[PDB]
Amino acid sequence: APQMRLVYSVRKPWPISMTPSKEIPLVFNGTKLKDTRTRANIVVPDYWSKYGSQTSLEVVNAILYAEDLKVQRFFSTEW
Amino acid sequence: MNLFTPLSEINPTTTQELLYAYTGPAPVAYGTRTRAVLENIIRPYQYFYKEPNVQRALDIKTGCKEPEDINVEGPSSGFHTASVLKLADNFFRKYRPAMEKLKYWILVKLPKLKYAELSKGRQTYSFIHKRNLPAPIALEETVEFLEQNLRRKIGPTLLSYCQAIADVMELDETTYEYTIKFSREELWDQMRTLNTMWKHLERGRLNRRTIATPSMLIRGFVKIVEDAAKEILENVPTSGVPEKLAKLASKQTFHTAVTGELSGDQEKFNECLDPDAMRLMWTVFLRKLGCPDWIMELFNIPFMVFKSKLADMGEGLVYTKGKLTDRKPLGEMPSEFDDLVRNVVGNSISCRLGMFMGMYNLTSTLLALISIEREELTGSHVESSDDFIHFFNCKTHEEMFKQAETLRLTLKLVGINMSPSKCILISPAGIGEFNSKFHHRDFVGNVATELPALVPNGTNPMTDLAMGLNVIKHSVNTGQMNLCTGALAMRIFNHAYKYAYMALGVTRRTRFMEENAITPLLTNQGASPVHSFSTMHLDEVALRRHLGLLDEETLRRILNPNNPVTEDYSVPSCFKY
Amino acid sequence: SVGTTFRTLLKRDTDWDVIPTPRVEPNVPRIEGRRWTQMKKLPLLKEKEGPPSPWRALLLGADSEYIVCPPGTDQEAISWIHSQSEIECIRESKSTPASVITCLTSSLQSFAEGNPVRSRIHEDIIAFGINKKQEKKQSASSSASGEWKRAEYQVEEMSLPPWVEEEMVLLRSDQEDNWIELEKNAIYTEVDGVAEGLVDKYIEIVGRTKVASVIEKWQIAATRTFSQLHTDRSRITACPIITRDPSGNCQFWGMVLLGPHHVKRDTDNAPLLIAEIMGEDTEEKYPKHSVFSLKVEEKQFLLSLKITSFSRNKLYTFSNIRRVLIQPASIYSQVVLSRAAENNSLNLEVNPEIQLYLEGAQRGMTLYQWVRMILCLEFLMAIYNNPQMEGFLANMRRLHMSRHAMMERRQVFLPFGSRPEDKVNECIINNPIVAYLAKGWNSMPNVYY
RNA sequence: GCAAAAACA
Repeated sequence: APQMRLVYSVRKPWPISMTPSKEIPLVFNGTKLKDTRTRANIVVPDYWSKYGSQTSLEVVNAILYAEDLKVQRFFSTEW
Repeated sequence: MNLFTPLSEINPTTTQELLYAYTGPAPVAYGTRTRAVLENIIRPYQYFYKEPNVQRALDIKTGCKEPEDINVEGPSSGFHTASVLKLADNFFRKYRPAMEKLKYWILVKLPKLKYAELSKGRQTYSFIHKRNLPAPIALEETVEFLEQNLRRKIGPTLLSYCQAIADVMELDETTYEYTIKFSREELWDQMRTLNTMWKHLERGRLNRRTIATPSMLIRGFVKIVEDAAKEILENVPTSGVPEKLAKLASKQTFHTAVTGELSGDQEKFNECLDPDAMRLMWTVFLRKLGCPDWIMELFNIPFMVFKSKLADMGEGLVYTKGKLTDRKPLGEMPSEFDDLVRNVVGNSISCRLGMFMGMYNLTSTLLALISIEREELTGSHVESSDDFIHFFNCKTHEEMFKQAETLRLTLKLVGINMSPSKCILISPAGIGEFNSKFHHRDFVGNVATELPALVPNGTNPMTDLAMGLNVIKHSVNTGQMNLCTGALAMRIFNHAYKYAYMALGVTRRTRFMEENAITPLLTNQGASPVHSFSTMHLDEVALRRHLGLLDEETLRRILNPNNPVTEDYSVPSCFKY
Repeated sequence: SVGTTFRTLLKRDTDWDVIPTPRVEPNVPRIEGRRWTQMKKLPLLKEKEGPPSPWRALLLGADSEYIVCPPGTDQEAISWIHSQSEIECIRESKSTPASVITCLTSSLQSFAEGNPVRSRIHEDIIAFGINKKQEKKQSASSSASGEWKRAEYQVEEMSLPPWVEEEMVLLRSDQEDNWIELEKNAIYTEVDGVAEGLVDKYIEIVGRTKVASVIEKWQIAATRTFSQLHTDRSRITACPIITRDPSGNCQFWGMVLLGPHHVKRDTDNAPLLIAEIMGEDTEEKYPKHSVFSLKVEEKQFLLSLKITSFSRNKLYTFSNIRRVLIQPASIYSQVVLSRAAENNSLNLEVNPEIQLYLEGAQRGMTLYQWVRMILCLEFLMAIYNNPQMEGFLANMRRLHMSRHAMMERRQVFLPFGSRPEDKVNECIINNPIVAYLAKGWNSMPNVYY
């Protein structure tokens, strides 16, 4: 039952085992991000969510494919 | 209890779902399993004869017995050879397409099966390290041992593994690599040894049970025979594996007739069966359909191995001098299991006739299905493990009496022994019970043994949310849950999901969003939920950009393939840590 | 293929050969069998007799009250409680010595200073079972006498407690607050809106009740205790139980102290010292609790201290206790749909009269009060989940089915040696709620016309 | 003390 450990795992120091990267700062606004594979804090994905690298719109559309078609069949039907 | 029994505006059948100890700690077993294992072993030897004589039944190597010796007022262990032959022939008379399809299986793609997928098995006990190890490393160790003893590479096909085992066990002296040596007697003892273990997360009865697991060198045979059981059970209408209960209860009998329902369980379903009757069943069916002699050996070896089982006796019985407590193995000091002392083989014990949990759950069902097939038994029967339901259609009550009596006798013939106190018969049909499904009039009520977890699985936020949503969807589709229950469950799951990822209250992550001027945009981040009751199969990032709650810039930021961290219909994302 | 020694090696433990070829003629024998029997009187559940079974659970239940504290954080409330109160013992129990209060006051102060975890003190020694295994083993070795015999464990049979009905009627006390805060989901279609409205109406028909507050308190206590279990420690951890009313104030239900809890496996028992606020005290109901007087702002309270130890499985299970709300709502939901099935016109404000047997009389009662009944009894069953409960309940499902069948005018048939009453009885030993359900079933009529 | 088949402490 791994679900009994998530509470610790989320609260575990350096929850994420990070692939070694360079664009992610060691410390951002008085807060450690990575453990210089290396480990990373829980706030790193949220940091990437706003101050991370972007990609092509076509790549995004390809990645989100096979998940939208249900959305525009659910929102284009009459009940 | 009177609170659980309504009389107006609703019937007790629907509220019988309340007769379940949900949201409570499931019992967990402590200490030694020796007493339970010894009781499991000793029960079949105490029911072979009408008069209880354990010692006389210890030398019995075959559960073949006589009708006069069968106990009709209590449990009876054993079988009648001619009865098994006739019942197997009767079952062979009907259900021709299923037998034709298993012939297709055996002659087309049964050898196509491999041994790599056996890695998907349950925990094993390695016979070299003498330790409980997972299935994959056990399989690698087994194939390494086979290739270093057989002097040739093991083919991918499972039949290659079977021939490899058959050839390697004839090499007398064997060694693994350390340099752990073995002998022929040691290999046979490892074949005979069964690994008992407490059943965890078991609900439904006061007394705990012990489940067995076999060695990895016999799991191939047991899984191929279980597979044959599967593709003979999937295409017979009287099996318990599919909606069979609903379609069977959809019968509309004519008024000038009486239809009744029996719902029953089994007392000692794994302490009254001899593998020899199973052998005879398999051999008769396979011979009458046209299997060769090598198929005979291939499908009869697992029972050869099981008839000499050496299930471990846990860690020993419990003895107290004063306030002290010690675990003394059987035979060191006299106890209530002295009769089995002569059967003690080291840390194991010999048990020629018997059964254990976790071995054969579908071929026992096949034995029940062949048993129910008679001439006067003009009813419809559904079987699943230790539970059964039968529907009798006839004209007069005494016909019901004789049919049910001969059904009970026929089940006792092979050693099934349906529970006298757990079989309930109602002579007018309409309200039945089977497995976890009830039936009142025409409506059927599915009840889940376990409530939905309503908690993230722990892998990562989006996958856990997807699994929870899929679990809720599965629960509501089966009828176990409805609109209000589904919405309440998804609200509870949302609360647990938010709490588990520091999306509630004030914490380090919340301070991270606050100081960095990062407003929440996702459910795990702390934003308002977007999933509705009808949105069970919709993705997390979906329905957010469609409603305008997400901007494409942050979507490019998170959905960037060049991100340091990267059925589950979850889109890859940066938060999939 | 078949080997040489393979053949005999397989022979030794089977009378037949590897490939069985019996010479007996296949036939079905005729065996005389016992007589099918039919029943008139429903089984009467035998009632165990003896001392009444005391209360045993993670928390107190209906006797759970809270102290009102000025708005602020957990630390401010704990500091206010510690600095504006004095403790004197009222009732002393040998199971929970008075000295453990020194532990609690040691934590209330320490948590008030930003130290949720504090160093060990002497009174902690007998507070969490520290070095108790060594004590017991050495004492038994020194006092060992006689000769080894079988363990022969037994469980004492205890009768129905007198406090079960007061519990069952006290969980229904009306409350000024909703005590349930669940985030509303989005609505996009009509059926989803109907489901959300049903869940709402459920919330404010079962929210302003004492049982909802008790469930919330249990959830908070179990969650806070479980959040501090994984981190292996050797120092006492403090987990206050404080909620927030919808007016800004603080509600102090109690406080649980977690010992060293050097846990290894998934089922080890972490020690706990639980202090809670009571409304009334009872001798035979809390024999293992120590009762102290609490004075806050010329206001009287009772503080119950209990020494216990629970596994991580039980604490995690009770951390998700809110799921107990699912079972009653279903009924209500079904009833609502039932009314829909009557007219295809849903209302959301239907209160049909449900007819039940109360004190041996067939009488009607409101749907909302019945749903409160159900929620309270489900909570009581959930907090008292033991193998006796599950065995009795599973074996009682069959009797419930038979009773329903007799209500709808059908005959039930039983085998010769059929005694379902025994297979329902063997699970009735000392469980209070099991005995309560047994008494409730027995009070109902047994012969139906 | 917690459990329930001798476990933890």
